[PDB]
Amino acid sequence: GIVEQCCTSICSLYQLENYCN
Amino acid sequence: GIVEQCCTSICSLYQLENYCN
Amino acid sequence: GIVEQCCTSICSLYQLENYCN
Amino acid sequence: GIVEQCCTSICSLYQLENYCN
Amino acid sequence: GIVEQCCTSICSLYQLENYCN
Amino acid sequence: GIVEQCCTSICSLYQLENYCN
Amino acid sequence: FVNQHLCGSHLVEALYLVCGERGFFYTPKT
Amino acid sequence: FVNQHLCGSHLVEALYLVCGERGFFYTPK
Amino acid sequence: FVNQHLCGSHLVEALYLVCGERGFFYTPK
Amino acid sequence: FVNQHLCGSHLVEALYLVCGERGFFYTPKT
Amino acid sequence: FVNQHLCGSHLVEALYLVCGERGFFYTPKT
Amino acid sequence: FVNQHLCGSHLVEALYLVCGERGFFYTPK
Ligand SMILES: [Cl-]
Ligand SMILES: [Cl-]
Ligand SMILES: [Cl-]
Ligand SMILES: [Cl-]
Ligand SMILES: [Cl-]
Ligand SMILES: [Cl-]
Ligand SMILES: [Cl-]
Ligand SMILES: [Cl-]
Ligand SMILES: [Zn+2]
Ligand SMILES: [Zn+2]
Ligand SMILES: [Zn+2]
Ligand SMILES: [Zn+2]
Ligand SMILES: [Zn+2]
Ligand SMILES: [Zn+2]
Ligand SMILES: [Zn+2]
Ligand SMILES: [Zn+2]
Ligand SMILES: [Zn+2]
Ligand SMILES: [Zn+2]
Ligand SMILES: [Zn+2]
Repeated sequence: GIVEQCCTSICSLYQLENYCN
Repeated sequence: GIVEQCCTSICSLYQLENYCN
Repeated sequence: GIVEQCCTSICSLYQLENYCN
Repeated sequence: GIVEQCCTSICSLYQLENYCN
Repeated sequence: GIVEQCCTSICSLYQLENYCN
Repeated sequence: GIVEQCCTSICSLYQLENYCN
Repeated sequence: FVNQHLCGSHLVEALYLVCGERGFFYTPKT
Repeated sequence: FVNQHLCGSHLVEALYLVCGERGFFYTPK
Repeated sequence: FVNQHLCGSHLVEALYLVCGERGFFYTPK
Repeated sequence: FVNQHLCGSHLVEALYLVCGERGFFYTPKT
Repeated sequence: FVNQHLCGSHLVEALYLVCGERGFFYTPKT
Repeated sequence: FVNQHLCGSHLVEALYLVCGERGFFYTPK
């Protein structure tokens, strides 16, 4: 999930966008 | 929606909780 | 104090309320 | 109080410091 | 400047990026 | 830089001011 | 709890706090 | 080891900005 | 080990929301 | 330091920064 | 990405996110 | 060990307040 991907490593804007609706 | 309820109007704690999963 | 209780562990809303006036 | 001084009016740094313990 | 472009007016993502180093 | 100085240790307001324009 | 208007990022932060491990959904166009 | 609670607080603010009017679900677990 | 400075910043924002008009004292030490 | 109106959570954050290890009190109804 | 007015600390946070390792400059009097 | 990404987010908010109308450059690397 987002915590597993974006807490250990920094997610770019593009990677964050995956979690949007 | 949440904007109408909590941003343009005011949400009680109970109303904010309606947006939890 | 609050740092000892609520930094090591996550305090719920109810636990945070102890620190209010 | 702080709202009258710093929110509806403007607090200098020195005035904000009046609310420190 | 950034205030005129993004605060009193609206900046697109591309416009915000103009302020990156 | 600022990350080396102010992430490992807490910078006071006076130390933060070094980074201003 | 505050009784005030909560918008944008302040609304999202309030949901994060209120909802805890449950998480939440922020749907502004609904 | 990253502090999940503080990380999540940060993440939802970033999703607010990135997602805009699309919104998002925040599902930590 | 939690970063006390970052934790405290977060905590006072949470107390703002939880305490509302009652306010609070923040006494870290 | 900024010279601007500080309310709500922004006021609390400013106090947190200014006051340091001393801490502060936020009493909005005073 | 949001399409909205960004001021003060909210503008700075948006720059921090958008700019990443590059960093940014916030010059409000320009 | 401090989380640089979370620290930096915090630092730029503190520089906003401390620097005021002078502004600042944030150069992490
Ligand atoms: Cl605001
Ligand atoms: Cl929280
Ligand atoms: Cl943090
Ligand atoms: Cl992020
Ligand atoms: Cl918390
Ligand atoms: Cl601070
Ligand atoms: Cl970010
Ligand atoms: Cl700081
Ligand atoms: Zn109203
Ligand atoms: Zn004024
Ligand atoms: Zn407009
Ligand atoms: Zn209002
Ligand atoms: Zn705000
Ligand atoms: Zn929290
Ligand atoms: Zn943080
Ligand atoms: Zn103002
Ligand atoms: Zn700080
Ligand atoms: Zn606007
Ligand atoms: Zn981030």
